Amino acid sequence: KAYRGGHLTIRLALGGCTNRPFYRIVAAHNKCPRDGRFVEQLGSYDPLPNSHGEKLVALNLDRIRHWIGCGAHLSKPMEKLLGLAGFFPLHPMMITNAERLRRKRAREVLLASQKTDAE
Amino acid sequence: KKVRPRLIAELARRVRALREQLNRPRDSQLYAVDYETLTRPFSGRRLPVRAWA
Amino acid sequence: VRSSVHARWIVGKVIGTKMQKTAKVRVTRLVLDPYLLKYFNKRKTYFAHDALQQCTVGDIVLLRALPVPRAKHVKHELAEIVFKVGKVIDPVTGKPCAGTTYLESPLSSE
Amino acid sequence: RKTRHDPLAKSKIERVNMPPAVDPAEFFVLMERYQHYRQTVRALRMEFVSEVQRKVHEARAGVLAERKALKDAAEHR
Amino acid sequence: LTQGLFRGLSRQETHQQLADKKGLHVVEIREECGPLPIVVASPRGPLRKDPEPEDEVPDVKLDWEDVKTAQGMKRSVWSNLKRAAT
Amino acid sequence: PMKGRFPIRRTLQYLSQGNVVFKDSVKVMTVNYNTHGELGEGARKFVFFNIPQIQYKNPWVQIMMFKNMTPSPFLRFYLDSGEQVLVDVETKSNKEIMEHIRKILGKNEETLREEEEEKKQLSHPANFGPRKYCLRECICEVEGQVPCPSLVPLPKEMRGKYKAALKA
Amino acid sequence: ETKKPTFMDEEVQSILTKMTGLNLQKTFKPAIQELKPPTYKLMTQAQLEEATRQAVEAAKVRLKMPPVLEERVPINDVLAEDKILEGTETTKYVFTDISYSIPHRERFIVVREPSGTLRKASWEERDRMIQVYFPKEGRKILTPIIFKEENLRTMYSQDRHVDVLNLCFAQFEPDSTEYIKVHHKTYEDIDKRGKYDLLRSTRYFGGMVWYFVNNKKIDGLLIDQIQRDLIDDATNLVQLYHVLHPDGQSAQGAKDQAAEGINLIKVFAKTEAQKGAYIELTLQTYQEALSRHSA
Amino acid sequence: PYPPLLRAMIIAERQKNGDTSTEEPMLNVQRIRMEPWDYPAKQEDKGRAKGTPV
Amino acid sequence: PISPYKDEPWKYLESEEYQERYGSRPVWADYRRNHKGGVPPQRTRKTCIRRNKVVGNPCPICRDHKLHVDFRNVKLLEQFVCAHTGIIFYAPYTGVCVKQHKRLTQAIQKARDHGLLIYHIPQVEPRDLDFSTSHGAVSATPPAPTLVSGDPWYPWYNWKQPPERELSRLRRLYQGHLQEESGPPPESMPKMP
RNA sequence: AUAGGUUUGGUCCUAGCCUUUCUAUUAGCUCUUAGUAAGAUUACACAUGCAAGCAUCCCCGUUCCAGUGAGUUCACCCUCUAAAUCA
Ligand code: FES
Ligand SMILES: [K+]
Ligand SMILES: [K+]
Ligand SMILES: [K+]
Ligand SMILES: [Mg+2]
Ligand SMILES: [Zn+2]
Repeated sequence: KAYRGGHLTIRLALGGCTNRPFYRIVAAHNKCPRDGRFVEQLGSYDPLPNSHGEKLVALNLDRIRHWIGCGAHLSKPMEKLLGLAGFFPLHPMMITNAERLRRKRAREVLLASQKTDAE
Repeated sequence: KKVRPRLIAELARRVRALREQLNRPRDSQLYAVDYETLTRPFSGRRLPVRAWA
Repeated sequence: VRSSVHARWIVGKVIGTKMQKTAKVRVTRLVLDPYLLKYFNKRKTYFAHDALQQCTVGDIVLLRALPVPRAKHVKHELAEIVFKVGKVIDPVTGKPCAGTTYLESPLSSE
Repeated sequence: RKTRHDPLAKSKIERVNMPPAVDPAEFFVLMERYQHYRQTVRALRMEFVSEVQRKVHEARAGVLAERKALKDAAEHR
Repeated sequence: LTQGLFRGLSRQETHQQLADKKGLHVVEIREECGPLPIVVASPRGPLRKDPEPEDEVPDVKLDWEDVKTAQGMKRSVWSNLKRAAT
Repeated sequence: PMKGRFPIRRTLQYLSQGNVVFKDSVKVMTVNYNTHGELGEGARKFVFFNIPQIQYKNPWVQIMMFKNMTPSPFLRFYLDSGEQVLVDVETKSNKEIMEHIRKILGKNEETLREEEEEKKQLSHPANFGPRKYCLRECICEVEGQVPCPSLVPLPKEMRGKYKAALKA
Repeated sequence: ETKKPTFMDEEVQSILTKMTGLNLQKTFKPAIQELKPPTYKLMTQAQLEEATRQAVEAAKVRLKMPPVLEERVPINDVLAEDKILEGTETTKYVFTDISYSIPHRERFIVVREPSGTLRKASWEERDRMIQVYFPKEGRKILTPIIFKEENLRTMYSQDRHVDVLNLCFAQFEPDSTEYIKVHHKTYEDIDKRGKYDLLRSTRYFGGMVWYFVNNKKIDGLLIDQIQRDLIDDATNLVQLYHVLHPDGQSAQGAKDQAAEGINLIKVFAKTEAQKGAYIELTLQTYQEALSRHSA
Repeated sequence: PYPPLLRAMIIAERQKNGDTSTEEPMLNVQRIRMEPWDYPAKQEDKGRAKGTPV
Repeated sequence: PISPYKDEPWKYLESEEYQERYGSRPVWADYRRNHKGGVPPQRTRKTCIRRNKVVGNPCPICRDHKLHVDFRNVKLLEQFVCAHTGIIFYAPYTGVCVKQHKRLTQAIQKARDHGLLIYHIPQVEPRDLDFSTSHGAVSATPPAPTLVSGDPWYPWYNWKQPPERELSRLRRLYQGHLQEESGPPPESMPKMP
């Protein structure tokens, strides 16, 4: 299906069953359906902790580099996975979200302390 | 394999392209704005709230 | 060197010479019958540009693809007449032959 | 999803999307992180492009590729 | 059927009869035993010293049904059905 | 039984036993053979037995055969460059002819091995997808990973039907 | 200066290869598997001897000894410590590079811990991940229960040692702690109960001999070899012991006495061999029987 | 610097090829000129609203 | 009924009663399914015992209550495996119901996992051609300068308080749509006491 | 297909029909729970609601996704070469 314009993107295609998500990392045309035609499969991502307490991520790093070198864009969740792997720098929004959580939890410790102290 | 010509598809295409050049809207039409409702009367679309001031 | 014509080199039998500077050539390929797994000839007609009009009906010719088609159906040119009808030169010995008999003995020129 | 020809909903006629409030400190810090992040990622992308372009050339006109071509031509002759 | 079955089974050539007629060893090759050559029969008389001529292409009559099955061309909903132990 | 003499020739097993895979230069192979004469027996056997094997391995090469046009049998190959390779086959056996053309115009065993290894890389063991293309369809098949809900019901806490009820 | 032979040295390989032996009937024992109708060939004696020779060649490939490797050192290398990510995620991420054409021991497998540390995966995690993505026939992601002590004793009680070793070779890597532990435990049961014939004509005999020689307990194997009229193997075993322990009482004894053939066993029996008395009696019995047959 | 993983993979290739060096691999970001987001774009390549009037 | 062998199921197969009933033939030797036609249904019945009530023609396992399908009753399990090939007979072969065939398959696998039932264990090749552990992937990578000094990998991970002039400029741009300014974040993640 | 029933007073041959196996819809009668997958007969006509916005104005997007199977060798390979992505 020849689309008007568009570009290749490395993104997460949702698989699995209800309440059991499983993602396949694929380089696909921007306009293609999420779970439809893709150019190449570049890995997988199990977001559910396994028996060993691990979230498994597969990354075909040789082919990910090839497709980025051919002009493929990246989805935000994919950029964040590459950051956690150490292949890219940490995405700014993971840093900011980590800081937002720190501030939230620091504010939570005040009310908790006041209750135990005042009462 | 010989595709049957579609002449009306080519006629309409040329007519449309021509009309788009002869009836093209002017800058004074496109980029007008109602300063009370803050909408472009050409399309009736509101401007973003951050451009209002 | 690049050509848009699919068949680059093909051998065929000249079957018609009624068009001007165009020889109609029948080309046969062996195609596998999927059920019987036996090879049967499949034939296709090719128009070949014959600038000098030297093709005779029945001669075997080698066609080379033209860079681009010169006419609606003329996609090849006469590269060589492999066997002239009734005037075959034995490629192995280079002597004129009539079927399976030498017209000039290969021993004439040693 | 709707097409350009489908009419707009009546309920949404008067919907005005108000933009979010801006935290000055977080806003400036976040703006710089985006600039630094995208500079590093654009440098990485450039390296990956050069690698892709080098491999294509190496297969087409590389020393090993051209050596094999001559060897094959010699063996044919 | 009965008369045909007894006619065929009675006229079968044992491995010993083959070795004696051919004057050659009958060597059994089993996939479960790898390349081990298992000699099932040897010629009781003298053993020929010339190897049996190996015909490049065997001029044997093949049953289409066998060939058709080996090529995965035979679909049958009735073949290889689960049945009681016989 | 199967029709014709030597029915083995009409089996996929026999047709895949040819060892002659022409180089990409070969475009047309012409076979000139005589139907009678003892000096042409090998060429006749080569046409009877081996042309099907050669064609099966080289589907895009045109093979054309000509009977009783010359006193002696010969092969001629037309290469894409325009070179013509004449191979005289008189007095040779059909096996010798098959071996001669493999040497001069056939891909060696190394070249074929490489092509087969390139095909191996097309199918990646780690890729998950339909059985036609991949070994496993879902990660749930891998032991240790959370199993498919169709086989093992997920814990009530991991199901969205109850993630909302507990919250509200 | 003077390097002691490694397991893969040509000299050691020749000695251990001969000590193993080649029983074609044991090497190609009929496997209990899905069967097909056997094929038959009419063969001359010359052709039969050529096929038997080819079976000997194939059997020697099947018996190629696995290389004995030293226990791998635990991997504990931290690539980075992004402390900002501490507390954001509750579960660790394992990232495996699944690029096809990479040797499995040169693949980068890293773990992002909940603390934010990006560390290289441990040997155990590495092996588990390579099985998940490059599944090998006969290997399981979760360790089979057969390797527990109680279950291995059952396998030994049934004289299924070669099976235990084939299971271990498929599951664990040669330098893994589990691999070396299971192999040694099997080697120690063979020694205690004198079951050295179980591993003969298998690729696991050399490893068993190598284990015994480097731990100085070649007594049981020597006795068995003599009792079975395998002096050539017994002498070679004593010789090899001397080469791997050159500065030893027996090695010096043989040097001092220039012992050869049966003498080497006597010299070793008295000096170093723990069961010196039993060896002499066993060797005595053999030499007496041999003298009779010579007559 | 290169990010954690990429750095480790570049250093491993050095050691594998035999090159023994302690220099740090680093990305040359001097070529990348990050312009502000409000830098005037090219008006020649920009489109125009269509004729449909309200 | 209550069989006395549930605790030691292997005993029944060595008792006199078993030898009188079965002898040396497998327990399923005499069973015959009742079905219409010459070709039987390709599945056996789901279960021979429904709500503690046995059907008319109980399968070989369900007709004898003393036969216990247990991973330890190796002699009973062996009867349901091919001695020459080692494959577990499919249920139509012996006539066991689907319920008992599933239990038999699980017990056979458990016995094989525990080493009680012998099965063909093949000799496999090594996973790796080379066993060297010298590559950086498995060795120790030289620590990066930032890791040695304890700094963040990139300087922009850390929060740097913006200058006051820039904050005032943002406060003019977003007049009337401003949040409370946020200072530097906590140095580490707090925790609920 | 491992086959079976059926021509005749009877036998043999040939032959069609049907039986036994496995699925999918619909109908009758009947039906406890959980998880999962799947789910108009009709390219017939459609009440009502919703399904495309975003954004300091310009542009961009609404040409996608989603739907259907009416029509029907435009789908694949090669040659050549636009638009598009690689700031
Ligand atoms: S198929 Fe894997 S979760 Fe259902
Ligand atoms: K009938
Ligand atoms: K916009
Ligand atoms: K249709
Ligand atoms: Mg362009
Ligand atoms: Zn039952």
